Amino acid sequence: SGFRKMAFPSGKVEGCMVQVTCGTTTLNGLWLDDVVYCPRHVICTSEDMLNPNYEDLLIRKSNHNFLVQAGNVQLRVIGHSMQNCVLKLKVDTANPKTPKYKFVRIQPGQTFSVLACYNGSPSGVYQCAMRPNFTIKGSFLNGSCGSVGFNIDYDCVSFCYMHHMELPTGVHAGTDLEGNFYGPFVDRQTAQAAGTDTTITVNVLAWLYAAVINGDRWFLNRFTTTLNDFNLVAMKYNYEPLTQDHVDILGPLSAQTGIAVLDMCASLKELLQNGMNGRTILGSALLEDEFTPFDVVRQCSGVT
Amino acid sequence: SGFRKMAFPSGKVEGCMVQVTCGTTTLNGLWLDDVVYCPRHVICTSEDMLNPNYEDLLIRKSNHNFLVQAGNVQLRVIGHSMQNCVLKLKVDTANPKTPKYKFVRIQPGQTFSVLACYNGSPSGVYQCAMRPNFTIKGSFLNGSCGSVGFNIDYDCVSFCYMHHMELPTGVHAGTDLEGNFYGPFVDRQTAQAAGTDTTITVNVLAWLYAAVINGDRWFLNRFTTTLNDFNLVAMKYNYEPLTQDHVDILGPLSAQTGIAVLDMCASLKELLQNGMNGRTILGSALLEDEFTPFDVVRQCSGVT
Ligand SMILES: O=C(Cc1cccc(Cl)c1)Nc1cn[nH]c1
Ligand SMILES: O=C(Cc1cccc(Cl)c1)Nc1cn[nH]c1
Repeated sequence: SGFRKMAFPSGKVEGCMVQVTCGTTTLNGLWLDDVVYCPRHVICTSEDMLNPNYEDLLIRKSNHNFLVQAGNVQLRVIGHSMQNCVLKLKVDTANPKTPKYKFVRIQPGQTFSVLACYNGSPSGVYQCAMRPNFTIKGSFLNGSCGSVGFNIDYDCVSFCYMHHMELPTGVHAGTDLEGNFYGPFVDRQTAQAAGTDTTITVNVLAWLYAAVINGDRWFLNRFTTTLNDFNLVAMKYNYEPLTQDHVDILGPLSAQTGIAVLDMCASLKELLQNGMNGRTILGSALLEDEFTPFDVVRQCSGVT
Repeated sequence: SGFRKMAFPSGKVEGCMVQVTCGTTTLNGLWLDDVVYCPRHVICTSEDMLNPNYEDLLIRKSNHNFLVQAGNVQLRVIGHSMQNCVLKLKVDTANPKTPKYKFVRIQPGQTFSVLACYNGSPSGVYQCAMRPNFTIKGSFLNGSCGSVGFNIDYDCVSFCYMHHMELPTGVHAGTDLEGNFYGPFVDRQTAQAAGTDTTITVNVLAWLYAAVINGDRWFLNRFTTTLNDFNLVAMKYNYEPLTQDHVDILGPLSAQTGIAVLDMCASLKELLQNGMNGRTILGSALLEDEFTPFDVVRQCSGVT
């Protein structure tokens, strides 16, 4: 009973957090095996984030300029390289707490947990999603750079995000663990506006299924729709277009509740057209889109 | 930038989760030093949760009937005792992963993180609050019993909650780590209705301060109120009465923003009287009450 915005247990990732200092800039690194991953802007001063030439700035840095501290003990840096917008710091010691891991690049609409860190130390964990405009709506102050986003499948941590930047609009931009930014963002102190933040339609439907499973059924109606009819309404409300792939992924939720995906689309169509009318669904007064269909099944079944 | 429902990093608590089996019932235990804490209903069959006499049921149980497994290794039970609604299982081995810890009994309005577990294994972490009716709005399926609620101050885990029961209304009831239930709930399969779920006024005000700090200011008005005037409105909307202790605790948030607590009370009074009018505050279309003033400061300052 109950449905919550739930993050993955963060222990496996906590054992990987380290502090990286270069010059006067300090941020977080991720220590997996004998490599520490961190944003390449650790080599910049605030006075040079305006137009950095990372390759030129890196020439003035040696292994001994990267101060890596895991807890209260210093790691010896024996190599360094830049891969896209991340630095890979080869250290002389393999992290004994390295979990089974993968580096994955996620698609918009996919959710992940963030272990927010400052000075290599974890402050909190929250669940968020890669927005359709490739931003994330996080909670990150200065110094949170290098904090990572991840998913867990039994004992394997799939790292998908590394935090780099806050846009002037208070939304967040970062890279996958290969250093490639999600979206068109660059690691520069220049105005970069985000595109339309559309709603993740398949996730809203998954969350409506979760609501039915937990007793919130007031929004269920006597109607049905088609993918093309639904999508006309989705376009009008800045919702992502629903495809047959999305319908397929909602299959298990549809099978569990006995509510056809297109009937749930009609319920969502009425919610968009009429609003909530002062009512709530799973404690929310707006349509939640940061639960994937997989998250709903996982939480509703008790996967560990 | 950004404000999220954030849980504490769960690693310290993950290292304490074990599985406890008695007969055919399996739930979670908390292993701290050489003692495993778990709900006493682990000794019950579903056929006897209707009217259990725990003292009589416990007479038929010996140390060897409590199967305690930490990961894939079995702990030897050398003693057992019942303290209120929890069982304390003395094991022959101190948990090497025991963090610095305390057992605290929280007041309504206070928030904590829950590490939801099944079969001694963590599934997720979420932030919730002790409701004014002494229930919690969690996410707990059968077998989640023994999952714990906690807070962390640097390296010390203060355990405040152990999950025991779901009420027929889908809300949750549990105990502190001394086995005393929060509220009037008993560990029996009998209908127990919760009281009025009032809104935690001081937490809503703290969250309104967090919204101002992060840029959401549309709700700020030209008005002020008094504690007695505000409380008349709070009574009408099932909000907890605001006291001078609550005003005092909001002092640092008032000092940071330059917004007098009573002026913020007037903003909240208008929000209650007029609603949101289709608008949102920190991504929410309702007034959030599960952030304490301490949570807002901690998150807004980056405490680790
Ligand atoms: O955004 C930054 C620094 C920065 C400026 C410009 C570009 C880059 Cl890569 C990084 N600080 C931040 C605090 N919280 N989240 C991010
Ligand atoms: O509530 C229970 C079992 C129970 C019944 C009656 C009393 C007691 Cl103590 C415990 N199952 C549950 C699943 N999720 N959360 C709780």
